[PDB]
Amino acid sequence: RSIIDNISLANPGMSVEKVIYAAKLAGAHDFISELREGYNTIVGEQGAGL
Amino acid sequence: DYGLYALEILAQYHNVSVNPEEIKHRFDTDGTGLGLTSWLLAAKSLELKVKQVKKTIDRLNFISLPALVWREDGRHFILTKVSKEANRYLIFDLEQRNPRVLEQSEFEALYQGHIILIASRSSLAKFDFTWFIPAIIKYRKIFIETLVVSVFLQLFALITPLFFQVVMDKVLVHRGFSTLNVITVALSVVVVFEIILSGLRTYIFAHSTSRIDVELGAKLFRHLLALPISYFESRRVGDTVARVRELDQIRNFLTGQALTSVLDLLFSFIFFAVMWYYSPKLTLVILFSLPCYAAWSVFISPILRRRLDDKFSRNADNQSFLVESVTAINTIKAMAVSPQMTNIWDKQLAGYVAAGFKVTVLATIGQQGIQLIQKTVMIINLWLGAHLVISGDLSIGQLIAFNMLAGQIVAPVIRLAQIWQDFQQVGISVTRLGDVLNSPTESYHGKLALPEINGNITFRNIRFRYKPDSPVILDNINLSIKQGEVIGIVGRSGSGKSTLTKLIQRFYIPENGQVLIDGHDLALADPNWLRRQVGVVLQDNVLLNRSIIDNISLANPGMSVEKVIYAAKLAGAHDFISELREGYNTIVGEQGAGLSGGQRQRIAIARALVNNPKILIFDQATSALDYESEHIIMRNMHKICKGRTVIIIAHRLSTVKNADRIIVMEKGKIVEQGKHKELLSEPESLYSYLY
Amino acid sequence: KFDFTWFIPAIIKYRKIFIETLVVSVFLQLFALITPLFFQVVMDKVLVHRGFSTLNVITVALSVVVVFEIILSGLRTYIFAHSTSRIDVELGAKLFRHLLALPISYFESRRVGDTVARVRELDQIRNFLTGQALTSVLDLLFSFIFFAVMWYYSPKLTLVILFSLPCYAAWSVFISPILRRRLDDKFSRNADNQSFLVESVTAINTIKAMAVSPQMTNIWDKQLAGYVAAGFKVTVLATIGQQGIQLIQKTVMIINLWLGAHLVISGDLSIGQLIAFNMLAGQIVAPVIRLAQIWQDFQQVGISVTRLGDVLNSPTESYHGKLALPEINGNITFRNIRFRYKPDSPVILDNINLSIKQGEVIGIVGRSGSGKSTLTKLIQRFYIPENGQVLIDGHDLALADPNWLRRQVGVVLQDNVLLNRSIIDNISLANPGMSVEKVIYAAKLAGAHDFISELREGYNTIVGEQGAGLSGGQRQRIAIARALVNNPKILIFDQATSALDYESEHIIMRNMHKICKGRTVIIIAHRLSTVKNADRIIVMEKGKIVEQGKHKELLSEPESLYSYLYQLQS
Amino acid sequence: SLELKVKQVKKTIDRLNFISLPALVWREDGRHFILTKVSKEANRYLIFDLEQRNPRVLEQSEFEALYQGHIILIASRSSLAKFDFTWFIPAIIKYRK
Amino acid sequence: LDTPVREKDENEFLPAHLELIETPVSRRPRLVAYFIM
Amino acid sequence: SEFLLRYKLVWSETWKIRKQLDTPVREKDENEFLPAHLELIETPVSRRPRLVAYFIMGFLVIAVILSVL
Ligand SMILES: Nc1ncnc2c1ncn2[C@@H]1O[C@H](COP(=O)(O)OP(=O)(O)OP(=O)(O)O)[C@@H](O)[C@H]1O
Ligand SMILES: Nc1ncnc2c1ncn2[C@@H]1O[C@H](COP(=O)(O)OP(=O)(O)OP(=O)(O)O)[C@@H](O)[C@H]1O
Ligand SMILES: [Mg+2]
Ligand SMILES: [Mg+2]
Repeated sequence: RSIIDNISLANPGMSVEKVIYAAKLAGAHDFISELREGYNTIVGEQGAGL
Repeated sequence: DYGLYALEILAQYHNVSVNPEEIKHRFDTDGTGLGLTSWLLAAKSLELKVKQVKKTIDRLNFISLPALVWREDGRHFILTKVSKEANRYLIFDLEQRNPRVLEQSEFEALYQGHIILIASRSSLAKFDFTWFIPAIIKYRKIFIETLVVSVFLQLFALITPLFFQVVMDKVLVHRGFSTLNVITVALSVVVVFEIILSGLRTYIFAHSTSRIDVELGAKLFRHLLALPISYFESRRVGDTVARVRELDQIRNFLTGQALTSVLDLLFSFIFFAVMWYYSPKLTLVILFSLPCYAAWSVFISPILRRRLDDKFSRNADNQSFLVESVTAINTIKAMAVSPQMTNIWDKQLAGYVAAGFKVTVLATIGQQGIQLIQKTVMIINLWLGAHLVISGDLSIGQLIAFNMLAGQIVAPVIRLAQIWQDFQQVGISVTRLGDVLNSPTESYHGKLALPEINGNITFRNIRFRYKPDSPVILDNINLSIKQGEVIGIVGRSGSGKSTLTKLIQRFYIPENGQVLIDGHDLALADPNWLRRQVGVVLQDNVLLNRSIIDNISLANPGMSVEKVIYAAKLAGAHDFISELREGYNTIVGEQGAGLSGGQRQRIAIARALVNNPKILIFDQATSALDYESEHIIMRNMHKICKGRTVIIIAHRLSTVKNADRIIVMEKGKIVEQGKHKELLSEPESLYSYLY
Repeated sequence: KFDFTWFIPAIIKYRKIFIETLVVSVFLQLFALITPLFFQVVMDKVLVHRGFSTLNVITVALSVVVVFEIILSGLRTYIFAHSTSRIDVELGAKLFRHLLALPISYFESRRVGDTVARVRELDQIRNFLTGQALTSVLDLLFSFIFFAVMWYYSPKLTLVILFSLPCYAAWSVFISPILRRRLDDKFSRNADNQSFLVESVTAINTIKAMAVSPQMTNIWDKQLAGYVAAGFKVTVLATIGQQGIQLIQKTVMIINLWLGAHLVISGDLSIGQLIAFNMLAGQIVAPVIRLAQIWQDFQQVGISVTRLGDVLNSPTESYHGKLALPEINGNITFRNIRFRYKPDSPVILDNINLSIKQGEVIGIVGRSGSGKSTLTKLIQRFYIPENGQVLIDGHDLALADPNWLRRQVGVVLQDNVLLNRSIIDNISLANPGMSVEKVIYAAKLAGAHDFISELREGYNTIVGEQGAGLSGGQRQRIAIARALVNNPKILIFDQATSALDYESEHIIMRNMHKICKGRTVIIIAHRLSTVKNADRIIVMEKGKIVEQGKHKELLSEPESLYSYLYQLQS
Repeated sequence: SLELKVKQVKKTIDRLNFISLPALVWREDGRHFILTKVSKEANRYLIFDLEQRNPRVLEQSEFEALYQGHIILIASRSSLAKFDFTWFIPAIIKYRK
Repeated sequence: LDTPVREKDENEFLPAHLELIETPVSRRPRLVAYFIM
Repeated sequence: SEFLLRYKLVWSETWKIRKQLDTPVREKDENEFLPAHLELIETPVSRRPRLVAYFIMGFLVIAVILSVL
């Protein structure tokens, strides 16, 4: 799935700002912002693609 | 708007990401809210089945929740979690407040009787003949009805010559007056009913096919407006006009005597059974001529298709030539190219007429072939029927009925032969419509929608060329623009600053590197959304044939007129509009004919600024202007750039003197950056040389 | 007047081949009389006693005459189509010549798609003429030779048919006007649709510059719904026409059947004569169904001819041909010029009185919307002044040849549009056989050779649109070179330096001395830098010449509007 | 190869008034010239000599002395398929007689 | 029959209304069996 | 009505202009070398269709004469 959904797997209707705060808190926002698709790239396998 | 917020809540409940403003952009064209049909179009576009149905107060306990109720006269709300044996309903009001439980009496007071039901079903083919297959399936009831009507029409046409055989076999021989009268009146009644039935059949079929054509035209235009700019650049306007009018060709074919004739032809076995019953050795000739008809048709079809393809190529060339000549009639009349222009017109017209004549001669050869196949079978039918009536097992009235049955068999065949030209025209027209439709579009990823834009424009490692073989226009453009930054771009004529303007908005994609707006890459961003968030005054500066107020409010027609007054005052053209007789309601005409250069320049400036854009580009919005009108825009820039990232491209440096940064570009390379005095201080700089 | 009579002489032009078609056509009906007659012989001399060899003779003599009918009808319609396509080509050439001979005020008051639809009505006439339309009516007109044979069979049934025909005619006249009105409405809707489509695809750059796709989509959807609804009303009226023709045919056929059966059982008629009568009735009513199936095309052609007349009857301004006026110099004199774009429109130029001498590099400066382009359009024969007149070389322009002056005058307009051709041809649009070195000299003089040489194709690249495919300054330079490639006597540079940077403007200013070697040049430009070296500056505001004279003497007065613009530039 | 239909046909002295001009005449034994703008009732013909000089009007006797009887007519008709069996289809059409 | 085309026929042919109405029914669906018997 | 009268008047008025509206005769190899249009307009149909139609004419005529006399 996408990163925005993979992180928010517990609740898909939860807002984007919560995921943004979680990613900044986890130190994961920098590379995702540097990614070409941002929160749209797809994890192509169980953990592959990244 | 509330209904849009209700749609957003429903989408969140069904766990699909939406943007309310994007839905407002794509479905509130006339403004003043969404409405019912716009809401249903948006929900269908979100892959979310919805239906507006009337429901009783007690039937609301069996529907699946949530359900938005549409109030005609006022505000809406969304019912969810229906409670039984309590007379209480949990409704979320679209006014921003808590979900409230409403009691029975007030709900029955505040419920019109209709509701919208919502469900989600989550389990690009080329445009060919196969695209019409779902159109057949969607309108299946109408087509089944038409098939039944055609079968009954064939039954009436079959019962017509039984009376003839009776009259020539049992009434002509002995005597008869009462049976003659009965046959006459019954036949008159049955032919009247046959005529009425056929008329109703073709009326219903024409209506259904008209609906199909309207859907096809809407789809074609929707796909056409989403096509890239290089698409229109490689072709010409007349080519696309001819391609679109090929849909008019398809329609002019479709709602005629075309599909009814083939439906009658395919339902000829009812006739065939009766003719076989009359005589076995008189229907084998027809059953052998039908493959002869098929062989003649398949022999004549490809040559006629090739003739009509050539004819349409000539027609498209003539159309493009004519549109190009008419749309630039000012420069054509200004010089004396008209003899040459008429000469090339005569060349094209003679070619087109030759192609049409070469089409029609083959068409009439094909028609005469079908006529020959009919007539030889007719004469051998005469021969064999004469043998069978002078010998036995066949009577004279039976022969007459058989002959007329054969004639009614072959009349659809001759009608097909007559409209074979239109058959092949549709055969090439659907191909051309596919050629338009199969081209790749400016599609965007259907992922989660993007938020509003702050003016953070980053060009990174940009290498762009217009054509694959074209010389490189932008070499290594790397640049950063922040919010509220009044950037100016200057350079020589042809340096490539207009390419930067066309690369900010997604007119093209860079070959190497990328541009990011607010940290989001454009390689997959939605072009429609950014074009909504960015107001651009172009260099070509053409207008559209409507009123001035509508021309300014083309982006947002649902707003007030005082905003238009404000925008025209900032553009310095409110007074020049006011001293016109019609004011803002005057017709500007085609290509801005009714206004001069500077007037339509100010009109375009006001049109691109009347909205609320985050990025505001002026690509030589000043070059067509003059002094004492330039200075008005210069004075109004403090109000224009209030919070908007403004990028100004102009060869007149006085418009760039107050810019926060000035970027000199030459051969698509950025050589100098900084303020006006930071560049003019050095005399060896290109800015000083241009000064 | 191009109402409908333009075909009357031209048809006369091919009268010989047409009389040839008539000599064929009537005999075709004679062949169409041969086949049914044989039938009654088979039903009167073969079915009564016996027969095998006479039936052989009948079949052999019938196959050949049937084949001869088929080939003769094919050759007849081939000849008719070939000799009518020539009339079509004549009409097309006349239409395009008159279209290009029309004035500018004709074009500006209406759209492009309107004229496109008017010209495509000629294509509609083309599809009509080389079709199954005139052959069917020619067969119907010459089918009267059957009637005498009808009078040979029975008078009562012949009277039935001879009363059936006026029913056809009267009911067709009854149904014609409503179908014509609905097809006229459909044509108007189609013309509006073409206008919208052309103005939307031509301006696709501005349409997609903003995000306004959905409003155009909604407008197109409404227009398409209207057009297809009007077409569907036309279709249902054509359905009513065809069904009524069927009703008349079938009712008259029932009457014929009943009366013929009564006559045969009453004597004086035979079964072979009756079936021959039925065959003749079918073959004589077949043209009626044949024309009824294309009655909608007939009404569409009526509308198309009316609209071609609407185009062609507009007053043209091609030429006057008065005494063959000889070559002109830069002698331009305005006298009491009063002009309005529309009769109800406010006056633009009030009391313009100017005289330009030969070789005088004159520049005009004014406010936006003052009317500086009106002088540009009035030098040429684009418009006719409401009051007063202009004169070139002492000759009034109310009677001069527009094409002659506009080939003697070179102009760059405020908006520059090219054609979808090569640069070498776009610059040399006035004369395609003129040598390359002239274009090279013009491009060097206009400062346009450097980028063209730097272009990948050189003089071979194609302007992909009206002005797209290149830059704005490059397009302006190409337009300047196109204006300067000939040897014009009067040059008009209306905003010749608009989309050009300061370096290219300086290049043009340095080459301006080579530009004006004996040519009178009128420079319309807001930039005061490009008119500083002008021979005479003329300042106009609100359509009034308010300051005139040299640059320095006018700038010497601090209260002048020119001086005011001068410190506004700084 | 220039997309310019030409044909070498023999033409009588009087039939030259109905051909479309220009027309190059091919002299077997010597130099060529191009006739253009045929003049009626004047016995004069405007021919451009391929020797580099002015277009000259030649009188009837010398032209009939300097004309073999043949001419080349010129007209322009300005309105890559894969090599398959279909390439033989025009070959069938060209040799139709 | 002589009346022009107006809003009551304009609305039903607008393509959005076509898009909403799935499996559409014609204006005269029952007239077929009515006119047969 | 009056339109028939005006059509007859125009028809006669252009009927006196025959041999002045007609164009001079040219053979095939001469008239195919005309500008594309003029060639399209002054090419006669051919010598083949006229002779074929007249052959069918003669066949019918001699057949009728033989059948009657
Ligand atoms: N539509 C196009 N198709 C192909 N090439 C193009 C197109 N537009 C521009 N080019 C090429 O890119 C170059 C850059 O042109 P551009 O319009 O960006 O110039 P500019 O600096 O904005 O011009 P000016 O300031 O004079 O209007 C052109 O010189 C041309 O070679
Ligand atoms: N096609 C037209 N139809 C009607 N009125 C027009 C038309 N073109 C211009 N006008 C009116 O006439 C005025 C002057 O027209 P013109 O084109 O001569 O202006 P201009 O002085 O050249 O303009 P600018 O300096 O802005 O380039 C305009 O301000 C407008 O009010
Ligand atoms: Mg530019
Ligand atoms: Mg102007």
